[PDB]
Amino acid sequence: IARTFYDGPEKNYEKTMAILQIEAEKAELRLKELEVRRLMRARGDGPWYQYPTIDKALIDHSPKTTPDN
Amino acid sequence: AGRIASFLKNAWAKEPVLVASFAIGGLAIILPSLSPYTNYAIRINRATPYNYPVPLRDDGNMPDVPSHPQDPQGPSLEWLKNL
Ligand SMILES: CCCCCCCCCCCCCCCCC[C@@H](O)O[C@H](CO[C@H](O)CCCCCCCCCCCCCCC)COP(=O)(O)OCC[N+](C)(C)C
Ligand SMILES: CCCCCCCC/C=C/CCCCCCCC(=O)OC[C@H](COP(=O)(O)OCCN)OC(=O)CCCCCCC/C=C/CCCCCCCC
Repeated sequence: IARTFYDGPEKNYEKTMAILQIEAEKAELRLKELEVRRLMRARGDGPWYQYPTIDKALIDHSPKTTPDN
Repeated sequence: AGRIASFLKNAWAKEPVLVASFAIGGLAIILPSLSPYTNYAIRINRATPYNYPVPLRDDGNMPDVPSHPQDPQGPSLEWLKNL
């Protein structure tokens, strides 16, 4: 029965090791992403949560019929 | 080409006001694209000096800018006097 239907314990052991490594890395990445989201939304100094401002290319830099703009 | 002539005659005989209105509107639409004086109107509009012309600082490399209003350089309005 063992020879026909089942493998040795090492296969399940090392597959468990691989699964545990993947899951632990995913958990750490989730916590890191939450912290990064919090910091980026608080400071606004990252790529995320960038809200539009007025384009400076819309300004007319011409004499304006009055010396003081 | 023959039925539309009869249509035009019937319109002229029954609703002359609408015939005149459509003819005038079509002329007003199509004529301005065929006139050479439209660009003259644009130039006349551009030649009206509403604001003060602010002088440019001389960096010594603008031979196309006059140093005085009566200098030969700069734009000319001599085309406007002959119009
Ligand atoms: C001989 C008498 C004394 C001993 C009697 C022992 C009784 C045992 C027989 C009863 C069957 C046990 C249940 C079967 C469960 C096994 C299913 C599965 O886990 O096994 C697969 C094996 O597949 C087998 O083909 C299972 C086939 C069993 C299906 C039972 C069908 C019986 C139906 C009855 C039909 C009779 C006639 C019908 C007339 C209409 C594994 O696939 P594999 O990916 O390789 O695994 C790798 C492991 N290696 C490396 C060791 C190979
Ligand atoms: C040398 C050839 C001249 C070429 C001139 C251009 C084409 C001239 C013909 C174009 C259409 C002429 C008028 C329409 C055909 C005859 C009128 C007609 O259709 O029936 C009349 C009938 C009115 O009579 P009733 O009120 O119903 O009488 C009730 C009591 N018995 O007309 C109608 O039903 C609808 C009239 C719609 C009028 C259009 C509204 C105003 C538009 C004109 C304004 C300026 C237009 C300029 C823009 C267009 C430029 C191409």
